[PDB]
Amino acid sequence: NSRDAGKVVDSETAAICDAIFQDEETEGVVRRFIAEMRQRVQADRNVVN
Amino acid sequence: QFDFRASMHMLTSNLTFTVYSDLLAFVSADTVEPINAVAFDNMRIMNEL
Amino acid sequence: MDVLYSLSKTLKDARDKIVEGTLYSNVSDLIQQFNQMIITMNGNEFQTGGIGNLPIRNWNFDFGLLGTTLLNLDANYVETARNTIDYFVDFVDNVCMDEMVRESQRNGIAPQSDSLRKLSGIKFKRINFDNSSEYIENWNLQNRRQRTGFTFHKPNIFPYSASFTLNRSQPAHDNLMGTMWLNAGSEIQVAGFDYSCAINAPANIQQFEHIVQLRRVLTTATITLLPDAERFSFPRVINSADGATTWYFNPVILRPNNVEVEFLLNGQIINTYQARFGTIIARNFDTIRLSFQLMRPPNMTPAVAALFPNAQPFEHHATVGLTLRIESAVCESVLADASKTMLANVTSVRQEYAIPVGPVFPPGMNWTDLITNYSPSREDNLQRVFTVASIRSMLV
Ligand SMILES: [Cl-]
Ligand SMILES: [Zn+2]
Ligand SMILES: [Zn+2]
Repeated sequence: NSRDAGKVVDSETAAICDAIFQDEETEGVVRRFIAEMRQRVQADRNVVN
Repeated sequence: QFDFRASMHMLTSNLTFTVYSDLLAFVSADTVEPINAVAFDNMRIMNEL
Repeated sequence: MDVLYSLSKTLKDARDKIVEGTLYSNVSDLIQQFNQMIITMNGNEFQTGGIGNLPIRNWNFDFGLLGTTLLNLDANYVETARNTIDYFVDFVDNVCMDEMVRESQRNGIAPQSDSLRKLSGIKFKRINFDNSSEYIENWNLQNRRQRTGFTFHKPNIFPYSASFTLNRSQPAHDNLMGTMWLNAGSEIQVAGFDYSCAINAPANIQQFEHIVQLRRVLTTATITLLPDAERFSFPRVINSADGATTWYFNPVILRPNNVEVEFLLNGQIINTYQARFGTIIARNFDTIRLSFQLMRPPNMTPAVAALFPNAQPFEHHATVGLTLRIESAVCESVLADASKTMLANVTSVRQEYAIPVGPVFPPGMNWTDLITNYSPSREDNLQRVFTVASIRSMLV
């Protein structure tokens, strides 16, 4: 559901996020956040979030 | 109850690294000719020759 | 200037909007703008100079961008943002101070400090975003040669001047006719005095005129006109014109007669108010002409008749007055005024660091000297420093 090529850890998180995204009772804010939450990979710093 | 705000976290780690077990494999070790081997007193171990 | 203002506005928005618990959607565009500013400023070395006692300061920029990671912002995010914002605010304040303390005769509107000249480069134009403040909007419109104005409450448009003119005088200063006036800030208190109470006037009428040439054109001005000038309605001992001696003034206030307040632009009669007191509107003017008459009362009660004899000595001197207060106005040029703090800020910065007197502004940023000789070069420099001060005020 990411609109910016997002990634998540782990596959179980992906399943949970998809289930929440498809849910009808989910808040619009939560849905948009799932669509927009991003990882940050800093190879120069050797860090990943 | 499942709360998205309480369950969404950012997990941080290193992008990559290689773990080594045999440190001494990184050391090139050679030895002098046995004839020339000396003891703690800087004299040859066997001096009768 | 627009880049400096954009830095200041970005930092102010970051400080106000990046708060604990705020939704990610309340700062998304702000986070984008802040990251753009961080990217633009990263890897640049700035030097705020050492004019006067202002210390020489070196600024380096190596800051990480702000993530978009939590649905509601937490304390860690706010702490990181606060660290970056604090450093950037220090840099911006120092750049503003460095710019405020300089001036140029030829290019007074252009940047003077090295820091702002560097910020005027193309690479920094990316930092630019919404320019919504009054002073920055006026800066941009003026750069585009578009008509625009600053709105002032009690504009400081009249240089301080407390003086008099004696149209009739003697060495003994006992039968005097003339005018006194105080012009201070937005106030003009004028009075016309006749010691003889117009006993020998052509029609028992003495005509007094006060002309004030404003140094800049004021538009859409609201003015309060009051019949009497309370500053010149009590007995005074006044030094002679040359200071040789002193003379005595013992006013008795009479109603001003045939009052006419004329607001002139280009010598043309823009506005005219005849025997009208209270709130009046001057559309657009650069000169004020207050012409009023002292009329000897044709009918006097015995006490009043006792006040004014037919000949000398005159112990009671008939005075008429006028008070004019520009409560608010609009001017195409920057001015000091009661509400704003730009003159105070620039003067305080220049005093606190002992900036030597420059070639443009008067010593100590004396506002009376500045407005008295408000040259185009001084106007340009004053607009520059006032805009920088307004930029600084957003963060300091
Ligand atoms: Cl006021
Ligand atoms: Zn006020
Ligand atoms: Zn005199």
